[PDB]
Amino acid sequence: LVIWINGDKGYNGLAEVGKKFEKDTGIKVTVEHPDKLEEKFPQVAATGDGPDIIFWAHDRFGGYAQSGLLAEITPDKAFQDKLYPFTWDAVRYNGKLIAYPIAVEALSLIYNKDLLPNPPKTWEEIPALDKELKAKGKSALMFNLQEPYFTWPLIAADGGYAFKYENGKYDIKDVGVDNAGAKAGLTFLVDLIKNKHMNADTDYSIAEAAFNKGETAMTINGPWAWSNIDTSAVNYGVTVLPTFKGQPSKPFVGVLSAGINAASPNKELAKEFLENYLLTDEGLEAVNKDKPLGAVALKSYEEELAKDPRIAATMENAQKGEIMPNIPQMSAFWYAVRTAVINAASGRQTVDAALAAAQTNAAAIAQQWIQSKREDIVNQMTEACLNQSLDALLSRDLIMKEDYELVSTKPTRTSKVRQLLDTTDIQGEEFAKVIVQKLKDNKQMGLQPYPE
Amino acid sequence: IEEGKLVIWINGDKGYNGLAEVGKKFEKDTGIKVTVEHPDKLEEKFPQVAATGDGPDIIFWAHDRFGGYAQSGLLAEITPDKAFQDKLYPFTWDAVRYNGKLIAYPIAVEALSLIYNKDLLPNPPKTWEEIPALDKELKAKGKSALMFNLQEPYFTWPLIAADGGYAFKYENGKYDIKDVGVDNAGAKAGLTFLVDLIKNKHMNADTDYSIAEAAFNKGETAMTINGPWAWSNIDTSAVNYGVTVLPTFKGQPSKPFVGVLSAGINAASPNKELAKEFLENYLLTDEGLEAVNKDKPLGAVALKSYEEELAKDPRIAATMENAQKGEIMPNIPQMSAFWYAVRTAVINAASGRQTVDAALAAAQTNAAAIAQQWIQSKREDIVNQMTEACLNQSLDALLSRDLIMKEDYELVSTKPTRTSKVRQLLDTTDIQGEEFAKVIVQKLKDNKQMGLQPYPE
Amino acid sequence: IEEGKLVIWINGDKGYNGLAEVGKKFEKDTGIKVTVEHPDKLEEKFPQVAATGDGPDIIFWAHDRFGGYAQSGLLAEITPDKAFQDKLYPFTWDAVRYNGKLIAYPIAVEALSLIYNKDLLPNPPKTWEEIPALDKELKAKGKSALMFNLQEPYFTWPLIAADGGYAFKYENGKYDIKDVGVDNAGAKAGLTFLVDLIKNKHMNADTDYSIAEAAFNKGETAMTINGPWAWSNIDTSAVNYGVTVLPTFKGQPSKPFVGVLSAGINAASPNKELAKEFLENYLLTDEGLEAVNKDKPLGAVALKSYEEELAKDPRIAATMENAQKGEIMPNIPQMSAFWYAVRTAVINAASGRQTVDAALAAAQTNAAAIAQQWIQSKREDIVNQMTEACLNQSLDALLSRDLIMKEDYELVSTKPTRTSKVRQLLDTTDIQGEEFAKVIVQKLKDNKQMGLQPYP
Amino acid sequence: IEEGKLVIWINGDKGYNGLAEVGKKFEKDTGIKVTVEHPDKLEEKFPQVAATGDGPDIIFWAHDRFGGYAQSGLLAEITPDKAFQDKLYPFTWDAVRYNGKLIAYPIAVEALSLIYNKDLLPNPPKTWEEIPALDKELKAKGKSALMFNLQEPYFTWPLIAADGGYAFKYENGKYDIKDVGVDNAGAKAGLTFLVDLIKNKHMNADTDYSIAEAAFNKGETAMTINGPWAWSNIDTSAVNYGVTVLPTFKGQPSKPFVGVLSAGINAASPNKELAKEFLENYLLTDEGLEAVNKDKPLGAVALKSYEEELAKDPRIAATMENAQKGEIMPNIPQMSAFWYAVRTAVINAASGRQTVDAALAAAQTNAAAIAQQWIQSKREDIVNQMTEACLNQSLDALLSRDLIMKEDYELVSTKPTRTSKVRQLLDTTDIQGEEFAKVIVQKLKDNKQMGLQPYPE
Repeated sequence: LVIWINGDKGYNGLAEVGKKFEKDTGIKVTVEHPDKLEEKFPQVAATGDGPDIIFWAHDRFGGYAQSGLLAEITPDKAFQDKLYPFTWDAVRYNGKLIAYPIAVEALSLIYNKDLLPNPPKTWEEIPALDKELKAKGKSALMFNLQEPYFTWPLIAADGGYAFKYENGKYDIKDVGVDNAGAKAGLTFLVDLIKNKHMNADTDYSIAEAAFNKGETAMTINGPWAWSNIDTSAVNYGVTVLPTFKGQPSKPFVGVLSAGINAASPNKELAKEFLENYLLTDEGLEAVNKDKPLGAVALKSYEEELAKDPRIAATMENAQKGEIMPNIPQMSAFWYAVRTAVINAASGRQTVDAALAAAQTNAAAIAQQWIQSKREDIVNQMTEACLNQSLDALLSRDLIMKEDYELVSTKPTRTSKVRQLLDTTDIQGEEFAKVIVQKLKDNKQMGLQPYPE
Repeated sequence: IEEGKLVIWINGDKGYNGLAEVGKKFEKDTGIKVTVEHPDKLEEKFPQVAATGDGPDIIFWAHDRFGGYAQSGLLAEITPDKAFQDKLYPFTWDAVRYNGKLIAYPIAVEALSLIYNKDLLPNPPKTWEEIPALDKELKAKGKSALMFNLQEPYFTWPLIAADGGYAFKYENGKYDIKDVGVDNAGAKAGLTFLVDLIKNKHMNADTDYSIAEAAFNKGETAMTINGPWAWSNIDTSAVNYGVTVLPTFKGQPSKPFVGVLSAGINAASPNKELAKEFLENYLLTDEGLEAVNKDKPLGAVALKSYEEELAKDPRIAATMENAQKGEIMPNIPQMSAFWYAVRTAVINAASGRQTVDAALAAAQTNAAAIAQQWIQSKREDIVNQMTEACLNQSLDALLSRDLIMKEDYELVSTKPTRTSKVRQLLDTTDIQGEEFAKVIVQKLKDNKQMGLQPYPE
Repeated sequence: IEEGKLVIWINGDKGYNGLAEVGKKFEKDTGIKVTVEHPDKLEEKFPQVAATGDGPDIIFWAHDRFGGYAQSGLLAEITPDKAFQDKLYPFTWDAVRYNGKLIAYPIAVEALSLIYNKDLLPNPPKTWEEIPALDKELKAKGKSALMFNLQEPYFTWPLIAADGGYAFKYENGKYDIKDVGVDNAGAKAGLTFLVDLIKNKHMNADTDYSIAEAAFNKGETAMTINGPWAWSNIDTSAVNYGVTVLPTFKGQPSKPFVGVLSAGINAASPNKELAKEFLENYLLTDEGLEAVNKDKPLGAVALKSYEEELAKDPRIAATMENAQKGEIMPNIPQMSAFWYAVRTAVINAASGRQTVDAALAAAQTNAAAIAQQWIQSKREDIVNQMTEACLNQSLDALLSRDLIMKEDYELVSTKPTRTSKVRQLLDTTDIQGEEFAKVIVQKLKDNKQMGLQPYP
Repeated sequence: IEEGKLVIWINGDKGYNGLAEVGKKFEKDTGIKVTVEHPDKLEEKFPQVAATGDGPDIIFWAHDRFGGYAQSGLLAEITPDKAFQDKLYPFTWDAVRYNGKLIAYPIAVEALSLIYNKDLLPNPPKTWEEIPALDKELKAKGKSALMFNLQEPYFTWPLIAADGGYAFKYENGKYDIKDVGVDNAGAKAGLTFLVDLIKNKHMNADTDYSIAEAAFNKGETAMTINGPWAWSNIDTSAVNYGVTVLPTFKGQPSKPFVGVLSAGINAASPNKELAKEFLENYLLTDEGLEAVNKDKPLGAVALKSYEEELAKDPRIAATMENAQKGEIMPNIPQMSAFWYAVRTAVINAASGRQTVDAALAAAQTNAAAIAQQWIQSKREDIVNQMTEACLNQSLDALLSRDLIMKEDYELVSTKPTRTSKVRQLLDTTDIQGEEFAKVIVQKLKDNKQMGLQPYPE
């Protein structure tokens, strides 16, 4: 068995669960923690190779499931009762369970009790608080601005959202990163950076190091981070995220899930490891001891963790927040918002411009419209429309030099358009808008209803 | 405590060496030796030591603490004859009357005044709102406008009460213990302005009494807020000064709490009749009061004959003008809780750990003291009726919220029995505040201790 | 680090807001903006950050840490002209001279003094031995005799050195790095007396700087031990106080270590010439020093012209009298090891985890730092010449004595090669202390690695 | 002062009402009215008022202060005929002889004695070393062993001198003013033992004369140390008491200083011949002395005829036995400096501000008084020769060491000229002690005032 799990989680703890599995049933386990395992998995598993079993938040899994990468798990309904019922809903894609829920996790405000005994319950008082701490040679807040997971709580607060819930399923066309609530949140984050309260290029390692050394009074982070703080022994508390414009911060709530690779031979060996070794009270605490899982999906072990007020704070944040969608659109949404946060923070773009760009990118209206009528476009695109698209795309630097030549050196106009539509999926949504414009310019009225 | 001798406890800021000379007159005349001591936190030391038995024969403090001592049975119920009651002012007797019983002898009325340096500032400000502006000008000449004790809430209260804050509402005859007004907009407005002065570098958050007096008496600041007692040290330094009315806030005047320095006799003393001779025939006389007043001013005295002289001095005229605009302290037992509730809110907001809205909201619940008094009302019932599970549930939950110290937790649990553990828990509820008490009353309601009578809400 | 601007690092207890005003004069005049920061553990943060590259342009600390920075190549070798060298005192230049090279600008000489409350105690004690008696009397009146910072060894050292303790012996010209005197009877006697005061409830084991100053400035204790910098806050509270000579122990006087607050320039800064203008022409002048001194006293300054004024003040006269009776700190790189070796011994003995004889015996070996430096002297030879058996024998024996953490052991053994494992072992020897190193040097001697040169 | 009438000054503890009756006999006979006053600090009031002119006609005090008044020209040089000199004892004349000149009339020899309660303690201790033990036993029965005036050094000196302390060494004929023995091991040993009694709760540091007499006369303590004058009040209370020899220390006996109560005439009085009639023919007679002695005992009188009767009383026999073992006070002007130097050292060591070694080392330099007398020897030269720089340097340095009060500094500097400023500085050097003088003599030597003659060392 080869297990892939994120580096910030308790991998050495999960390695000890593997050595128990090795000692008992004989099968050796290897727990690896490669970088960008969320992006490495869909590459390697699509061909065939990779890990037997993958550990990540439930949002990426429905995208893997639509791609046929994950094995459709079948735990018996006596086992389904041992885990919480809403954690199963997190890993249910089109009436099919695709991974085992391990633990619910959400972001919390983590504050230094010695530097700040009464922490702020509003974002609006943090600028003021920082000015006071600057006098004593410290800062108020410091957290990871690179990843959009951490900054999203602020963005969603006043009224931003990834995809609207249409009371039963998510509307893939109604994206809310553009709306005034979303602008207001990000504007405030940019303003903190502009007024020297925060620093635009602060990553996870900068943030944790600062708070754990006692150089800043507050950080925003999940359960996993608590392990390192205990070591440094900065007298700390975990509490509810500060409010913005009266309304509470809404962090996206992840369910750390374990899905089995569809291209693995060891499908039955993984189910023994998950159901009978990991998802047990002994197994989960071996992981939790190394680096906290959060509030676990296993009912029996959550009973103990609920007593700890840190988990009580984590669940209070998760209640006020909302659960991530598992749908395949989320991967596009995430790296669309990633850019908008980083550009606005560094000051290359404005907030209005950055989120307007991420609005179209997260939606993917053209890129999905092309995908919906894929074969029709291959058959119905004229050789003029192809060249018009190829010219206009090259004039806006949207095609690389290798990608342009790889398209045009195909034998036929049928195969060229195919190779063009292969690169539309790879090269983003602004790429697709050009082609859909040229298809509408040349009046390819055989393609069905157009976007707008 | 010792029979034969008198042991007097009085605050250090007052004229204790002057009162010591009244003792040497008593020693020379009637033979009984007198010892005047001035221990720190004598307001908090007295209810500890006198409850067991020992302590002073006679206690000198403002009248607000006395009704709390009286409800605790610590003070002797004094019986001066009605020929003597006419020698002191009638409203000063009302200050020391607890449930139709006189509990101490009124010595002097005292209230805070604006004390300004005439050389640095000949026309002092009549509004708080112009002090920020005035400070900026004095910063140019290497000085500051105002500087006073921010630690004690007595001094900062004038500003808080001005716009409409209050300790406990008067129900035209007695105080409503449930209607507390430290939370209201008037109270917020006052404290906000005090915080703003500190935030804009006009004042300094951690300024105590010794910092303030030293600064004004050396001529480093143009104004201070203080009572009569402070005038003695200012005369020595000879900073040409005047005492006047406190500045207005939002048009309305500052309302300082008015204290009546009272002398109560300890109920556990053998020398009850020896103290009454010392008070009525030696201290409360024109010779006796001026011996104290010479050392460090008493204020406007309760004795009619000696007030006649002190009324001529314009400093006392200023003190009484402030006291008129202000209002008299309640003597009720709730005040001790109110005071250290407001003490925290002022200090936290000043230092900038909490906001004003948060700090006063915390002090609102603490001053009201609903749980802490509910525990006190059914004290012995809770000792008998609390389960050993409820005890441990409370002890666990209190330790998880850092409400118990490490010494206090171990001192409770190392008691021999549950009856004694719960007793020791309820002993620390009175000491450790009101958020402490809310945990226990929650656990008593969780375990359904129906023996206990109606619950708070 | 940023070219254009100056970033100054100085300790929080000193007058940093005063030095900030010297920066605003520099900004107003020559245009270059100055930022005065005061981070915690700046003595330990500087060698980390400056070794890589970044950090402050200019560093303010006592001269003892500087020779360790200088041996590490962190400090820029300053070249003030000999017309400027005459403006400061000649012995203050000797304080900042490392191997015939001037490494920082001397700002001010500083030493500890007995600071007493005249109202509570008009005639202060001239012997340590009468303080237990004096405390019993003040306990009756609801106060204490003495109260000072027991955490830092700077403050408790005066007592330790008195009867005959010493950091490193002077061999009439240079310090003998192998002759350490924290173990000697004189040193034991001093620390024993400090422990006895704590054991008899006269002092409290976990009293830090903020506890001490607050107590004396509020008028809760009659005496404290502190430097010039503390006088500023006492004036504010206006506790009628005097500064005087430290009390004697066993007849001999207390010997405080004497610091020279020095300003060294970072070798990895682009603004080397901009700092020299700030130091020589703006800070080390009569206007500049008094702007700092007004905020929080520097002490007895190195600048001859401004010392002329400060010498008149009897507090400085008391400070210099203590400094005469004491002795000047070494600047050598061994001092950093000495200090945190004595820090532990003082705190353990005070809290009562160890005895004085045990605590100082531990600090004796640690301060000497014989194995850890011997490993460093033959570092690459040990990487090449250590057997894989000797590695595992060391790793086993170190783990059995709880000297390696669980993370550090696994990080060593998961290296690819035996060459890289030993490297990672010797990387952790520098971090993890001297008792760690004694195990490895024992195993290298057990396996007879007679290619390594003379042993200890 | 007034011509016609006599105004007598005598200490309050002595029999002043008895001496007033001798005045009414003088009034009835010769017509001149007499007024006997008893003002506080009359030892220190006399040299002030008599130096200008006014004061009493005749002064009653122990002979030690008189040679200081005589050197100051305050006392009239008396000339009793040698037929009258035989009526008083010859060694009492030596007590009042300053540089071969008789300066006052000797009235009575007085010395301290151990005065014990026979009912509480029938066999009194003959050693100081057993008093700690004796006190522990009496503490069980609710009483104390010893209690006496610790404020004045007269009473504690017996213990100090015992082992080998002394004021000024006798150089077989005159006293060596430079050889002072308050510092020596014998002196340290004595004071150490006195401090130890106070430290071990046997005695109380702040016990004055009124505390001591009241305690012994009420029967609250078993022993006191006091002179003859105190016996009058003890008889009234009728505590069955005995007077005996002072307890030994380290084997050697306690050496009390022996005073000769003397009556000197003011040099600035017009009634010099009227006082000599009052002294020789009315006071120093058998009728006159017993009128005083009846009110409050004089002691062992200087008048031979009346001592014959008083010698029969065993209390006087005990008093003389103490006086034999002790030694007679010097009359020299240095004694006034010695006394208030030792006064401080006793009080500081007793209260525990200083150690005994530190306190007596301070009093050693102060009693010797090298600078203060050097200033006095070249007083007018220093007024003329001190620069205005040296004045200000002294005034600055003296103020930095808290040696000048705030009133004294301003009173010097507000003089019109430098000649008058230095005069006012040297006026306060005599009042304010010897460490004050060392500063000025340092500054005079710093500025190189070579006009002034040889310097001290």
